[PDB]
Amino acid sequence: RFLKVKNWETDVVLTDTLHLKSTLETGCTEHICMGSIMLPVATKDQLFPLAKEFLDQYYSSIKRFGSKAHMDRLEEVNKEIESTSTYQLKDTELIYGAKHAWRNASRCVGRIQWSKLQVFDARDCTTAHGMFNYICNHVKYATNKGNLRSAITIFPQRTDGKHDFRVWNSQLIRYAGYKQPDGSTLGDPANVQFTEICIQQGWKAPRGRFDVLPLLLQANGNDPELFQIPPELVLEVPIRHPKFDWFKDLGLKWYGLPAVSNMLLEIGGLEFSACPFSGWYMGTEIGVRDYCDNSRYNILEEVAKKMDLDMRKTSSLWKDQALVEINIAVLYSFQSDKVTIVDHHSATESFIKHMENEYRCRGGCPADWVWIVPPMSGSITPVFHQEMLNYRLTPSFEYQPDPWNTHVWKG
Amino acid sequence: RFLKVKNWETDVVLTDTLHLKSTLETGCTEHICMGSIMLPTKDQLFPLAKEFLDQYYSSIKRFGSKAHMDRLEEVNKEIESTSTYQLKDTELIYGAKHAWRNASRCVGRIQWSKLQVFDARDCTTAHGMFNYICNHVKYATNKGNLRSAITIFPQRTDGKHDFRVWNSQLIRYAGYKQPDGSTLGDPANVQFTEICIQQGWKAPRGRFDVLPLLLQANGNDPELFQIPPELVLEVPIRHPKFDWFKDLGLKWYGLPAVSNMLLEIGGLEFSACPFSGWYMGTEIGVRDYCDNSRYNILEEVAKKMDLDMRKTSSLWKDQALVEINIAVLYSFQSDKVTIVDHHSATESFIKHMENEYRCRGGCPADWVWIVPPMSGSITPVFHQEMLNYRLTPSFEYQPDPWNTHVW
Ligand code: HEM
Ligand code: HEM
Ligand SMILES: Cc1cc(N)nc(C[C@@H]2CNC[C@@H]2NCCNCCc2cccc(F)c2)c1
Ligand SMILES: Cc1cc(N)nc(C[C@@H]2CNC[C@@H]2NCCNCCc2cccc(F)c2)c1
Ligand SMILES: C[C@H](O)[C@H](O)[C@H]1CNc2nc(N)[nH]c(=O)c2N1
Ligand SMILES: C[C@H](O)[C@H](O)[C@H]1CNc2nc(N)[nH]c(=O)c2N1
Ligand SMILES: [Zn+2]
Repeated sequence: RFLKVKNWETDVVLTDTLHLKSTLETGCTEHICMGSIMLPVATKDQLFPLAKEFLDQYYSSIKRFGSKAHMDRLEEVNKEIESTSTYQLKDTELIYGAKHAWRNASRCVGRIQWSKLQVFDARDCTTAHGMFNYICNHVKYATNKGNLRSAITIFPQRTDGKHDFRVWNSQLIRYAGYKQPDGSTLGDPANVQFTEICIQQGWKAPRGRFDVLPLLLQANGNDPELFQIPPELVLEVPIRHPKFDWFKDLGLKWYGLPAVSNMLLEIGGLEFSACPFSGWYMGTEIGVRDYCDNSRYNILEEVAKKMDLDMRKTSSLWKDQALVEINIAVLYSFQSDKVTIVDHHSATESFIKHMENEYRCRGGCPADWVWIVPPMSGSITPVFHQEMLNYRLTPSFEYQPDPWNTHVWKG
Repeated sequence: RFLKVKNWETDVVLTDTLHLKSTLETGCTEHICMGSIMLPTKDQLFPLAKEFLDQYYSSIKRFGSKAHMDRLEEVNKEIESTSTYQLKDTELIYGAKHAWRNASRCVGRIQWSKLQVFDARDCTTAHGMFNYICNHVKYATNKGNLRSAITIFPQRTDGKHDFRVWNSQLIRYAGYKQPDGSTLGDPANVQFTEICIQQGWKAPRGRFDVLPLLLQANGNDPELFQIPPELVLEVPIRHPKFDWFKDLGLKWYGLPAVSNMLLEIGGLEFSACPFSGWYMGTEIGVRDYCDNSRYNILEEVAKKMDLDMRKTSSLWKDQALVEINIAVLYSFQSDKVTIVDHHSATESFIKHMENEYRCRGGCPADWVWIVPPMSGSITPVFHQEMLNYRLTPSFEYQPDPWNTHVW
């Protein structure tokens, strides 16, 4: 079976065969498409086949499929599963696995970079304090004084599911949110609930608009513990506009390191429930989503007021006007401070090249159009006109529910 | 069975039950999602007819009544004896309004029940098709106070007697390949424009040349017709602040009128069914003007605005884009020609979805198409989960006839 995808701007047609290697379900059926739905303990029985598929992939990629090394490794994993109901990855398999989970991440526009990924093996970690230290080192390494470097830190795998390592923060660096009694919110409304948990756990809240949250870390299924990231490690950028001098007076800033900490990395059947990873920002993540979502900092009106736009009718496109200026400001501010950032035009152009390379070398590239197309100026980016096929490959990153919903409190 | 859709901005959760009444295949499977692919007998006909008549009689609260059963027998008999059947006028109007209501890619469906239907099933020639189409254009345009309309020509028979409009829309601009290699006018219509000349259209060879109609009646070779210019309402494009904008020499037509789709009602196939409503501003300002394979005017507008065109990160493309779209909306509004902006259209669609969930049990919607091609996440549709599924009656895309036909 072959499937074709077309670019409607260029007429370049591509052929997908990689999707034949897919096993997991998308959420779609022959009768319903779920492409815009955000969210559409294992047995030996299921485990050895998952390990095998993975190691066959790995040995093919080093071009030792069917080698003595390959066969000895399968036998050795089989024996470890038999004896212990699980197994441990070699360092090389871990590195390969984490890189491929990124390569396979269909919602990620940044995947041209997939093979340059610094992997930090934290599988010897045992306590929350140890987690905190590994996470500090990740942040310092990744930040690299503004010359951002991609990285991931991988804590011990799931065992019985009663002993999970988790980072309770959804990203390593995020700002507190405080719901006021009048119903307004100070800071980031997305973090209100997490901020409340932090506070209950003992965090002393500065109660400002941009307070960096503490880390909340759970080792070995234990109750999570609070740590403050040293401020000298948190790189931040004050937001100003190249032409509008009143922009700085809005008091906006943002952190330089986007570092997703709430996902589950699955490799050869093993589940890494704490695997924080980081890259660098595409500008629209901050300037469109974080600043301009109604449910977030919501600065559109205030910026439009200062621009003296006609705010009486939507058809003045005052929201669209303010939006571009804010995104100009974010790119200008990061660039002037020499902090790595990518605009949506450049990032999408690179993804198209990545995607075409992947069809040629790999036989495909799973991609989720709904997520890949930027949240402003969609159709003036090349990805808008690119047909894409979405399917699920492993190794993979997966969403997990927030731990406060699942955690058994020990006290 | 029951499926939920969440709005991530408002937290509102809706339950879909309408999808269980779905019949056609989406293109997706459990292993692969094809949500972004643009194109993913007597025995066959009676269940189709029955499925349709059951829903029709249910809608007028006469399900299982004598009139219902009688009609189902009359349609059975007609199929058994003729190999097809004929819709009552009431059924035709119901079917058309519902094909629009079921159109998952259409953001403007809040309007679905206000559709003027022109029954052209008595038409026999291309000259007659031209008359029907002229009347549709004049009725729909209404001197700028646009009204939604569809004109329905005779249904498919044995297949070699199809009625077809060859144009993809009733009103579009010519495209010509030029001596230097570049393109004059609309590059999307270069192929169609050459066929017009091939069949003998004397092309004025300008930028905004309204194309002639090419009409295929009863399976015959198509014929050329120029729409009376006085029936084609056009809008000169100016900017409310930029004096220089008028000087780019831009105009667009007021009436968007899709003419290449197939209407399917109760298993009957209406291959020529041009319909029209009114524009959302981004269709013109983002897609027609700014697509690279289209009029591609971003480069020139950014120049007039003396923006920094050195780096993509200056967002010069984005700044120009907004101003262009301000201009489209301004020109239409100043000339009293119906238009809707993307903010207003998407707000209305959310309101429609919620009406449809509560009144019908769902609303099929294709997020990829409903989200505007600019400013996506500042419109409410961006944050709205949608379920896409295929209900009949429906509109379906059909391939260009100049591949199918033999002269
Ligand atoms: C190197 C710079 C990178 C850029 C510019 C980039 C860009 C993006 C963007 C724009 C998204 C959509 C995210 C959103 O809108 O919330 C995304 C999603 C995602 N990225 Fe990348 N990314 C980068 C690096 C990485 C790395 C290093 C990994 C892991 C090794 C990764 C894995 C993922 C995953 C798993 C998602 C889906 C997130 C979710 O479901 O919430 N990305 N990326
Ligand atoms: C009254 C105002 C209307 C508005 C604002 C509107 C808006 C839109 C928009 C923005 C699209 C996306 C298609 C594109 O971007 O090319 C669309 C598609 C569509 N519309 Fe509506 N529409 C209106 C009336 C109608 C009517 C009267 C019908 C049929 C009776 C209709 C049926 C469809 C269909 C079948 C599509 C998908 C087209 C395709 O596959 O190329 N629309 N509409
Ligand atoms: C419900 C749900 C499901 C899901 N899969 N996900 C979410 C997080 C949402 C996705 N969209 C906004 C928020 N995500 C927040 C930040 N995502 C940054 C991705 C990124 C960028 C650059 C470098 C990197 F390493 C990583 C929620
Ligand atoms: C390949 C293919 C498939 C398909 N289904 N379709 C197409 C036409 C493309 C889609 N999108 C841009 C262009 N269609 C151009 C304009 N479509 C107008 C929709 C509309 C608006 C207001 C009132 C109406 F009555 C109708 C191509
Ligand atoms: C409902 C819809 O799927 C949801 O709003 C999605 C749309 N596209 C997205 N795309 C990205 N990159 N990030 C997101 O959070 C979303 N949200
Ligand atoms: C490849 C992709 O499906 C294609 O470019 C789509 C994207 N969304 C669209 N949305 C609308 N309304 N109209 C279109 O023509 C398209 N084109
Ligand atoms: Zn799908």
